[PDB]
Amino acid sequence: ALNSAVAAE
Amino acid sequence: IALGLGLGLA
Amino acid sequence: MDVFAKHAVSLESPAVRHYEITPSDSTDLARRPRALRVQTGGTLVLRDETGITVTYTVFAGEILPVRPVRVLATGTTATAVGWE
Amino acid sequence: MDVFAKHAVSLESPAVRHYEITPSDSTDLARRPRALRVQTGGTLVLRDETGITVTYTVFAGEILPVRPVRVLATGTTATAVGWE
Amino acid sequence: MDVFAKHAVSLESPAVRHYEITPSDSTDLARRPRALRVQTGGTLVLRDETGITVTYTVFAGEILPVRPVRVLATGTTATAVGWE
Amino acid sequence: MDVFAKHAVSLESPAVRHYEITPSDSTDLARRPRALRVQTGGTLVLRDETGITVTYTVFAGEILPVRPVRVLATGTTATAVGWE
Amino acid sequence: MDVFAKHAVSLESPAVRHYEITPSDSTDLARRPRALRVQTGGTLVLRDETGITVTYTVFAGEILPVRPVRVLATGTTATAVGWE
Amino acid sequence: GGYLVDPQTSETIRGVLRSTASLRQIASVVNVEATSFDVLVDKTDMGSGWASETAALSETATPQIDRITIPLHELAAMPKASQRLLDDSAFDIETWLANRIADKFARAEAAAFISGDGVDKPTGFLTKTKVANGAWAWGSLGYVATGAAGDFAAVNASDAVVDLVYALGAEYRANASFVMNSKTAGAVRKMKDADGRFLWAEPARLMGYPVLIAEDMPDIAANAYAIAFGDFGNGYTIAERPDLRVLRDPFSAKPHVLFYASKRVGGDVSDFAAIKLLKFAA
Amino acid sequence: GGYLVDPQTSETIRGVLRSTASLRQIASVVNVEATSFDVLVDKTDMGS
Amino acid sequence: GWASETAALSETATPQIDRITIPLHELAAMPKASQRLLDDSAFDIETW
Amino acid sequence: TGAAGDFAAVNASDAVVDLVYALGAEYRANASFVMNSKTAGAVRKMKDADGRFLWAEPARLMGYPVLIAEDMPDIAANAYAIAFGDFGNGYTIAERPDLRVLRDPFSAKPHVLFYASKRVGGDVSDFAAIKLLKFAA
Amino acid sequence: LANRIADKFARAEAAAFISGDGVDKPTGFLTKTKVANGAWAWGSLGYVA
Repeated sequence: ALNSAVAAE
Repeated sequence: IALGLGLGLA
Repeated sequence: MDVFAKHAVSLESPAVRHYEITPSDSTDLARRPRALRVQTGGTLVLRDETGITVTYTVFAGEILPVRPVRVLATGTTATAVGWE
Repeated sequence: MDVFAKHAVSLESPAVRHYEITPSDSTDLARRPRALRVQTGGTLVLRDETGITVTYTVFAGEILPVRPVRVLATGTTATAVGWE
Repeated sequence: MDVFAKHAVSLESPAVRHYEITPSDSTDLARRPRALRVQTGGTLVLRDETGITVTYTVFAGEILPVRPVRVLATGTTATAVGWE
Repeated sequence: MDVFAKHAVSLESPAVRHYEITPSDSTDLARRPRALRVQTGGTLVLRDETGITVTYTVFAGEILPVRPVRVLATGTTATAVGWE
Repeated sequence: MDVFAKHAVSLESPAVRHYEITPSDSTDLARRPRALRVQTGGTLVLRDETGITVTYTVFAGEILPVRPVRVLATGTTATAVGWE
Repeated sequence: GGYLVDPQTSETIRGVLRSTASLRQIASVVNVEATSFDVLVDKTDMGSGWASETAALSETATPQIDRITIPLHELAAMPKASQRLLDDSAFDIETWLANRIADKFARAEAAAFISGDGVDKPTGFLTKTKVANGAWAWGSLGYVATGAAGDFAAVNASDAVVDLVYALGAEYRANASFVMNSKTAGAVRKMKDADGRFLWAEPARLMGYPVLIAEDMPDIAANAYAIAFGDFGNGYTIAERPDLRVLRDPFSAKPHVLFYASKRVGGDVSDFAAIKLLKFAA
Repeated sequence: GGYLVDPQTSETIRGVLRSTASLRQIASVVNVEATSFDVLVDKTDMGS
Repeated sequence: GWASETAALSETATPQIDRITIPLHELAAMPKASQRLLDDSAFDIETW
Repeated sequence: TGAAGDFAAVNASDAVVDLVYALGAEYRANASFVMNSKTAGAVRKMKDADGRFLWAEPARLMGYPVLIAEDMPDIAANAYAIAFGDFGNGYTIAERPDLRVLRDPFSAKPHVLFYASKRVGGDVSDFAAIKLLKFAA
Repeated sequence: LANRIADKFARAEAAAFISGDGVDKPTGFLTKTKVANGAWAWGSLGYVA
């Protein structure tokens, strides 16, 4: 549940 | 140790 | 103080009570022992509950795990103390 | 009076009934014993239920916890009494 | 590192703790032992919880599986170490 | 006729089957024995399942409750018969 | 091939693994043994988990079912091999 | 052609299923919307006389009262979820975090009910000035020792447990339970008799009493208290607010959301006679 | 501002919980509004 | 956090996400039956 | 387990009891052993020193179900012949719950040549919910 | 007080039901002249050793 840019998050 | 007849350790 | 109280005393367990046996020859033992600690060496005779009785050429410090009903006096030259 | 009556007699338990063995050499024992109290020293031969039979160089007061089917008479120089 | 930890120590089990016994004569043992490893040969006397006490003509390396309450000093010529 | 049939043969129980051992020194025993009845006195070597193998200065009638995988022939001067 | 595999190895059971002991004096044993097969005769000292440590006047082929934590080197004149 | 596949996704974003055994399912939970809960116990009892016909009764003693204060601390997490994610992420992230935050709170306060000190967290029953049982006072938890320093006793193992049970009083044993961790129930299950068959014959009960497998009691150390046993329904009181106040703040970090969730929970022992412990010292 | 909080007391005053195993639940309770009660047992039996 | 009363609560962690793909393969069987059997063999061989 | 072939010689039944308690009290809520036939037999043949069996229809072991899956490896050098875990969360099966069959009277002409192919797939989803029991050391 | 007295009475009368003597309190079943079982009369309670 963070930035939708980095896939791991 | 005790009074058995059994070829055991103890 | 015994830490091994509340443990059941089985047949394989060590000797709790002892009593010297006299070879009555005509009456059975008061309690039949689990084993016989032999006091002095010799020959002594032992009877089952089946009557089969034989002679044992026992030795002095020998401790023999036989459980006899009657210890006779005819061939008995060895004094013992019964363990139970 | 036995306080250890109502206890089950196991294989590890002391000897309840005894009987002297004769080396028949052609028939099995009437009862196979739990152990052999040796009467006099010598060599005696013992057979399993598998036929493997060997010779034991036993000693006089020796008590050996082997459970044989047949005690032969060919190599037997030592008399014993079976425990059970 | 003991692999036989978590096993219950029974009466038939090997000796876990040992302590040398002194024949007090007038007081009981602090712990009653499962067996007596005899140190030196002689005669020593042992008492049950029933008072029956007898004399044992014990030998040096002999280890006798009797479980006594009190070891008296009158007839005791043999030092022992109790096993438990 | 065995009255102790239907009893399970445990490790502590008396010897049911016996077989003389030969010190192969390169192969394991066909059956690993519960104990070793020593036939003649000497030194003999015994191996665990862990490889630790040591030499035992055994005596003639000695019966030693060790359960070996392999009996080697290098230091073996004592013949034995395995009990099981 | 062991027919007594799948049996649990208890304290009363025969020796599965053996290892010769060296009297370190200052460190405990790597494994505490169920018994001590004595190699050569002498006196050797043994310590419990309670510190009580005494001296045993042991004999050569003697096998003593005591379960020690530490074997010291001060009074030790007898080499042993621990059984487990 | 492989571009026309569109792998299907899950329905709900799953997660590692961590332990929820929290001591909250056996303790006394009391919902209070205040700053402290003041439970009132009666550390003593009354007196009776067996009067005669002409006795001219005198005064009988009256129970004296003790007050315990539950300070009701709070527990807060603030996960910062991006705003571009919350609207582009067909799952429901708002209710996932709230479901996941309440999971972390029920798992963080679970450790505080056991080994939590007093500073801004519930005082666990393990930090309550343990006294050797038999010399038991009211302001202390009574423990029984096993014997050897590390493990159970060397000779009469499982007797430090069977007397731990019968040292607790007939009335609290009616509904009591052991409390251990996963590694101690294993160390108990491995206890075996002189033969090798272990001597203890979905609650994973022991000796007939339930066992709450916590994950926060100390291991079997030199002098640790790895096994507790008692009626935590009367021995431990939890005060809390039974909700989860989530304040989403799209303001501080502007292109994000910054959920601020916080629950308030507290608790101390209410009945020092209703929880018995097991020390491994001697 | 810490004077403005007023801790919340419990609903009922709890107490140390003592053994109620009383032998009253395994015996024969007989409500009697008198000075005494006389059970009449038969210490023997008849003969056939 | 176990937030205090006056602490200025800062950022806390966030669980990370892993996606696992299940390629969903297929499993094929092709038995061959004679048309003469399917007409003469009263057991429904089609459904068997 | 200890020994390289079978259970520990000194103390067996502990490589099983610590396999159970190596999962976590949440996955043990509904977990089950998975063995083949001749392994549950080797576990049931386990007897203590006296000769009685230590583990006294679903073949439940230590209070937990047992799934007799014929495809696990047997007891061997380094085999993981016993797996224990909560597969409800650990292993996800993705499938189509129907079998599509295509009877084909054309390819082999005097025959009919059925052709049936369901689609299924799946691997583990929660690595924390499956623990194994290696038999090596 | 009534809930606390009704408790102490249930706990004070339970003590008299076992070891309480005759004076102004129920006679417990222990104060009834126990006799060895086998020599069992009616005015007594049998016991085994």
